[PDB]
Amino acid sequence: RGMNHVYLIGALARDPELRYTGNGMAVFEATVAGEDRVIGERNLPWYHRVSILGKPAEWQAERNLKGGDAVVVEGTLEYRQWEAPEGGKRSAVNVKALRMEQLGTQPELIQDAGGGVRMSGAMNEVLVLGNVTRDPEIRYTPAGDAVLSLSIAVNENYQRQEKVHYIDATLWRDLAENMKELRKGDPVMIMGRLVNESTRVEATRVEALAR
Amino acid sequence: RGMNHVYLIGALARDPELRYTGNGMAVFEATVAGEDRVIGERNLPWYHRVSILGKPAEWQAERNLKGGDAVVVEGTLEYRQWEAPEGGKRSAVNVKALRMEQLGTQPELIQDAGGGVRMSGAMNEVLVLGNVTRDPEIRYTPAGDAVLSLSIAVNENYQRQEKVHYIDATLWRDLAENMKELRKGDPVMIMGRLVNESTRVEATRVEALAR
DNA sequence: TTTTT
DNA sequence: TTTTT
Ligand SMILES: Cc1cn([C@H]2C[C@H](O)[C@@H](COP(=O)(O)O)O2)c(=O)[nH]c1=O
Ligand SMILES: Cc1cn([C@H]2C[C@H](O)[C@@H](COP(=O)(O)O)O2)c(=O)[nH]c1=O
Repeated sequence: RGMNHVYLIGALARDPELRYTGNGMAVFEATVAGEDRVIGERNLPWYHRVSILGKPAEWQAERNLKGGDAVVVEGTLEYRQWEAPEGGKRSAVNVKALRMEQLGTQPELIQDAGGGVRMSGAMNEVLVLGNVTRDPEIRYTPAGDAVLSLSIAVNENYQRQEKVHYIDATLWRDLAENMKELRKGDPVMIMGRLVNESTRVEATRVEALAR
Repeated sequence: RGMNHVYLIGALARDPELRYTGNGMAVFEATVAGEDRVIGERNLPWYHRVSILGKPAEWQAERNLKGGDAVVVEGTLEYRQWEAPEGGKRSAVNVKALRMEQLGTQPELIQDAGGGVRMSGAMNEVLVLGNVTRDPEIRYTPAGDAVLSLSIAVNENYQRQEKVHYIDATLWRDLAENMKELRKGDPVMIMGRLVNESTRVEATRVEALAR
């Protein structure tokens, strides 16, 4: 049974948009971007579509946030599967925000090539717990680094419905090596950072749980 | 309006206990202990009373965890105020667990003086958001370090009731200095570690929010 | 963030 | 962890 948290502090890369589904459900959408100072010292940039659903979507749009505003987001990873109009299954993990608040300081905006900004000195953290969906296999990158792709299923329950989010994690170097023995079905906890390249969790820590 | 998260990976310092209130409410209690490798490289030990309330208390006791088992806890900081039997107001912040799971590996248990164990290579993280309760003032420690005590109120809503948790944070050195300007009422977010000495949040990061 | 001892 | 596009 699942756990699923993402915390992000970042800037709106540009203006958010409010839209409505067929059902009339309100969706608020923003691209939150920043750059983390990853202490060995890397600058890891990231850009995440964040969405707020329902009545909070309309509460959020009332706040009138603009490109460049810095915000903190508390949210979860949302897995979605759909059929493309061109035919064929598609799937993606994005960020659903349970909350978004504005920072009270002007952050430093790093300008990018394609017209957007990202926050300097940002924050990005994920904690998720679910079950490994299949036996992983150790690979090597062109530079020789051990890498392990881990697929897990995070069970969500919310008239009581069940959802599964299929979340992918990358474990590097010694982490990759310590976790080689993981099997289909094994429950696991992973913290890390949420990265673009598709949305993946880059693991900084993984723990195998009992059962 | 509040946010309140604590994540701990640690060992049961000794055997947990199941007890019952006057009302009959089940309380499960454990002392979770470990040691964090704080990357400048300190070993910061900590011992926290963790409690689970209600029917999950009895689910937890069914699991029959013993001194030395390693667990992950997801929880919140719970502020409690009471009158001592000897007369006079008392108050304390402890950890209420929403969840506790057992690790699937044997961790390394560091033995302590008074008969307990603590987990080597543990994890301790807190994120809280609330409003500053009073103007803070910069102090210095005997060694000359800037230190700032920050008091905040985390509003919780749950027939709809309001609770306030009064949580204290310590900000050191440059953090202490960057946050000198905070005023009574200012909303603030703080991540850090949960430390003994009374339970305090040692801030690694603080952000002032708008309003 | 359901709740106390 | 309420929910989709
Ligand atoms: C504005 C924006 C840019 N980008 C990418 C496209 C550009 O190739 C890149 C900008 O280059 P940079 O990362 O070297 O500053 O950022 C996004 O992925 N999402 C966005 O919303
Ligand atoms: C077993 C246990 C010990 N302790 C403290 C009391 C001892 O003075 C100390 C042990 O010394 P140490 O920290 O140098 O190993 O740990 C707790 O605070 N809570 C506990 O549950």
